[PDB]
Amino acid sequence: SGFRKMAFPSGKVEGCMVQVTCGTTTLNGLWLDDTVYCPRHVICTAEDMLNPNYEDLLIRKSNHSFLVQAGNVQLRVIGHSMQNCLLRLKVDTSNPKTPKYKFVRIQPGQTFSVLACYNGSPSGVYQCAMRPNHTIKGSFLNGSCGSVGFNIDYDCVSFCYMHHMELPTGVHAGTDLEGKFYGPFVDRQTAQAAGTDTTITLNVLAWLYAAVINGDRWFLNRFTTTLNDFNLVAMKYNYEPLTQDHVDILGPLSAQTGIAVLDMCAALKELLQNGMNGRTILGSTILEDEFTPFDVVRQCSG
Amino acid sequence: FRKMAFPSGKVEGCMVQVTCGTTTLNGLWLDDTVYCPRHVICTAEDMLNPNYEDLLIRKSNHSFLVQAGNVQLRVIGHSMQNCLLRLKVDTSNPKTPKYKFVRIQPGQTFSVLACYNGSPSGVYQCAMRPNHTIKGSFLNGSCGSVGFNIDYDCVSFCYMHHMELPTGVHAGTDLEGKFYGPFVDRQTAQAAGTDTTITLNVLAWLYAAVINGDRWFLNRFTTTLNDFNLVAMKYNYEPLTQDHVDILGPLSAQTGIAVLDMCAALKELLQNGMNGRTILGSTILEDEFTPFDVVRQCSGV
Repeated sequence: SGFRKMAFPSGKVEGCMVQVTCGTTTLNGLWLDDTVYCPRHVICTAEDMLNPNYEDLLIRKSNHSFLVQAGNVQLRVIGHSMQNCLLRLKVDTSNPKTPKYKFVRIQPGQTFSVLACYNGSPSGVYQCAMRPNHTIKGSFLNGSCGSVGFNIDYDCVSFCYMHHMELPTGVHAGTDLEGKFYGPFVDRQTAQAAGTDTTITLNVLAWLYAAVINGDRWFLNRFTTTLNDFNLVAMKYNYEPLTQDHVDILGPLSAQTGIAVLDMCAALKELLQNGMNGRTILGSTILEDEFTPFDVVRQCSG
Repeated sequence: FRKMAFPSGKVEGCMVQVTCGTTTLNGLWLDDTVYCPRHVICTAEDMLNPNYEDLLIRKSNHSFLVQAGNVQLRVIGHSMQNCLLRLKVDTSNPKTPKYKFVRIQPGQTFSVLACYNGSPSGVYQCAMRPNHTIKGSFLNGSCGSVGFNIDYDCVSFCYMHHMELPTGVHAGTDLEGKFYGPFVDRQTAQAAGTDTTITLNVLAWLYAAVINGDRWFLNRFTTTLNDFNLVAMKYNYEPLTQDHVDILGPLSAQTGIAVLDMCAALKELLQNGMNGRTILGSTILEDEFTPFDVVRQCSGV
């Protein structure tokens, strides 16, 4: 009894952070085995950001151009290459602290923990969700470029995200561990806007279900609605429209609680048009949209 | 602005599984001692107002199964300190960090490493509520999960979880075994004072909003403490004491906004709502961010 957004223990990830400097620029690197991962824009010097040719800047540099520091001890860089927007430095020492890990690409709506790092040193950890416009909120303001996002499964650590830039709207944009961006974002300092900031409807429903499992129930109603009508309404309030696959994903949660998806939808529709009016659901005065149908199980369903 | 918890590595390396009889809960391993809730010695036949004293005597070091990973630690001594059990094990935790035991106060924040069976499962940032409780999300057997802060390289342990009150909120003790609030470790009626908003923290959050360029809500008029306090009580906000005004000084100093000015801004916001506008993104005010949190975080160095 008591729900709360939680991040994964950062322990195993903190032992993988390092510091990478090139010229006058310093940011976070990810040390796994004999490799350190970090944004390629580290080889860009402040003014070259307007429109860089990473291919050209990179060739004009040697292993000796890079300074990595495992905390205070320095690692020798004996190789460098570029995989998309990521820089891959081959080091002489294989990180003794390397955990079991995988590289995966997540989708908007999915959640993961972020270990906000400051110049190579761990500063804070938070749980967030990839927004529908492919960005990540959590205005973790600082020199955190290179901070990694991740999920911890059993013993395995799955890295899903790496931080690259702050968009001209706040919110952040990053890449997966293969160097491919999330969203229609480029590694430059050109004008760029992210899509519309919308609520993750799938997650909000997940949350209402969890609340139901948690004895909370005041918002429920005997009405049922169609997917279209519910979608027509949701959009007026800035909630993402619910696609068919989304309703499938709400399957299990719908098994327990014995509440049909379209039932819960009618409940949310009512909440949208009327409001909570001071009352709270599961503790907040606002709806939580960063909890996934899965999280709901990983913590409840059982 | 997103509230972060402290990285949990240093505390993870201090978590062990403690099992007595049929119960299994978490424990804190510092040097050669394991700290955990005394109610692990309870027996199913005695957890409805247990006689811990008796239950303690009827126990030897062998009743305890202390686990750290795949390795077992033989307990070689056991004593009680208030609501806590202190077990001396044969191994001195090689990972012990520099630490301190501190008694925190309502309104102050900390990170909680939610554990299950001696296993780090989740980590979060919360504030000790004004009625001496915390709104933790708790899974099965997370008792023993601790609260802490990280100041420099020193870990400040300030809380250990014991109970889940009838209200659903949580109650624990400091690392000396003494509860926070008028609660005891046993299934009893006991209720907590209603939950009120931490005014000091909201004011702290508005200062931080101002530091980050968000200031549309800054009114022009002023108010007294009495007047501000009356409006606050109206909206279920804890009253503001001189004590709290002094704590805001550093923030008042960096921004140039006198405390009574910010109380004037909050006062208007409460009496009028945010009109859909946002502050640091949220459409609602945050109260689990303290004055010191704003100094530490809003100062990268």
